[PDB]
Amino acid sequence: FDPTVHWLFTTCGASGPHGPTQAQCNNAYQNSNLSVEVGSEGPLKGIQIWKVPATDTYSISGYGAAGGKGGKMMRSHGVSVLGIFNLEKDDMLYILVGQQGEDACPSTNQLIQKVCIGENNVIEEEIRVNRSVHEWAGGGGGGGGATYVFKMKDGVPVPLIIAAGGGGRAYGAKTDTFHPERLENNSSVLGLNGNSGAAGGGGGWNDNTSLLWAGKSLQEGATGGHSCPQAMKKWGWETRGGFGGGGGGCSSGGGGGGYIGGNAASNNDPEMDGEDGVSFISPLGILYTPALKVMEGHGEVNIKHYL
Amino acid sequence: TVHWLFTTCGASGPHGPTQAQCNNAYQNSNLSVEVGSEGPLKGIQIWKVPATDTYSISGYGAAGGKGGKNTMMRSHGVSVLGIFNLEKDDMLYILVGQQGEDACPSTNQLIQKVCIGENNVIEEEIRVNRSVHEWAGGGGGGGGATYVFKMKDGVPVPLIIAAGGGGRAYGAHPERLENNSSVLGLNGNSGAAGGGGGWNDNTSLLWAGKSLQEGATGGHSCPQAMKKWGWETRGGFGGGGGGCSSGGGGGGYIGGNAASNNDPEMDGEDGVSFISPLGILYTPALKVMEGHGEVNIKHYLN
Repeated sequence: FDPTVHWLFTTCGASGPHGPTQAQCNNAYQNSNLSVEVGSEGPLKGIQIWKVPATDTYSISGYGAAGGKGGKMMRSHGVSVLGIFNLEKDDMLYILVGQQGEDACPSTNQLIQKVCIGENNVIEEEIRVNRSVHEWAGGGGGGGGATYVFKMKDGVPVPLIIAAGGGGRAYGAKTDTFHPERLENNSSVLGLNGNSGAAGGGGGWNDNTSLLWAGKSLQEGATGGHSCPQAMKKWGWETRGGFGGGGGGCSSGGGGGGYIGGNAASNNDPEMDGEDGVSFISPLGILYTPALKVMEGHGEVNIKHYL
Repeated sequence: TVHWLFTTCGASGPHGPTQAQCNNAYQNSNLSVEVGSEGPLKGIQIWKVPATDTYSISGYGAAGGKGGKNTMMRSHGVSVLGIFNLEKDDMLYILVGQQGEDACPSTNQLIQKVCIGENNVIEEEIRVNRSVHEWAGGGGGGGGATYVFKMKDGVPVPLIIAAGGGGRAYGAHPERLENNSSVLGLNGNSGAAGGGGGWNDNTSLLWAGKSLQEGATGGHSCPQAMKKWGWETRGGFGGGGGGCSSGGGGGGYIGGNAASNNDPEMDGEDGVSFISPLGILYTPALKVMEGHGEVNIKHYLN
């Protein structure tokens, strides 16, 4: 007679810059007590819509996704945030589970794969002569998507919890930089995308995204960024950001998704990782944890309430 | 995915757990500790580092006690998360802060009528006398801080200290973080309620929270509250100050101040937290913890 009722939301087996379909989630959640509606078009595509079963107090935990690895270190992991919220029966919650940023290696392109296995030194040769990489661009990991849980109020999205994604590692990342994690709780702070340079910044909560390599913001559908033009033209080395706003890689790493997306570097410096995104807890809820790093590649959401 | 979660082992109040309490609490877990049985290390959990690695050490201090109105939420303890390089077989010393005691409810029928609002003896004293001297009590105790430290050449060296919350006054602030050990980790001011204990001080007053190096016992309540009607509201283990009508201060690296007089509207202040320059601060200190404290240690993840 355990009174705990628990729902675990996953990516439904989806990966990469785009979220799951209704069919994928039905298969993933078959025979469980979890049923979602997955939008098919517009900015709600791949977002899982869940009907609150009873007026009660719920705990809502989110884990963002990890960033991708570079062509040469530990990936930057997503973070988790948990909050307590009072919901009313028949309320609709909107859940976006972040997906991992793409890794640079391995590759089905034989030339790129020789870079990956350490037999092709063309990038190291270019680096010996330049501050950035300009010709042989690529090899930075994509940013991870953030995980978002939100509701509608009078037709307006209201964020409840956002757990940021990790930034992608640069091609030639060799040390960790130990930048502190940020957690926001003031809805008057602008929830915008991070800086894009050669790699894409992470997507925020509500922005206008125009660049192909930038991660899109949540209210635009949170698609992961493409890679920089030169990586594509030279050898097709594309390292996309993850669904949930991850920025695409160049030789530098893409930014992670969040309430505010992580910044990417201004130039294509092969030692510059993307920054992790910024997490968020609504003042409507009670914060129960700081934003803590979590091991797994893709994100997840855990919801619970007690009979 | 492995981690080590230290709790109060089921202990509450001004005194830390026994070895038997931690053995019971940690049974069937991956955690084994030695708990001091006497001296300034009593109630402090000693843990051997299993492997040379970089670790994250997350400390959470305990919340303060409530006062005479349960609508007034308690002041939550502070979280402090750091990254540290540890060597196999190093010994860490872990004091998990305990919640400050609540004034209410009470087993005493007279005190319980005050708690429910059916006895106005304190309110009448406040009107007639403009201050509480006779019917003292009703303020919550301060919460204990959580302390993680090591010994170096026989001297304690602080790594992470996560402050406790001040107690609410009978008739009822940003997180502060220090990282320079030349700013001395002293107790907070005691008035009628006790100040929180700090890292290293000499505690004289019965109602003051003790400093960490004195054993971190929670303060007694103010003597008049004990004498008049036995309204004892003690600080939590980890340096919480005892309550009077005002609230006790929370433990910390520097203890939280209590008010100068027995003002029934004055909460105790939270303690000051600390992180050593031996570590890296992972995220800003943030008040989060509504009950007892805790410590979570795990292998570092980038």
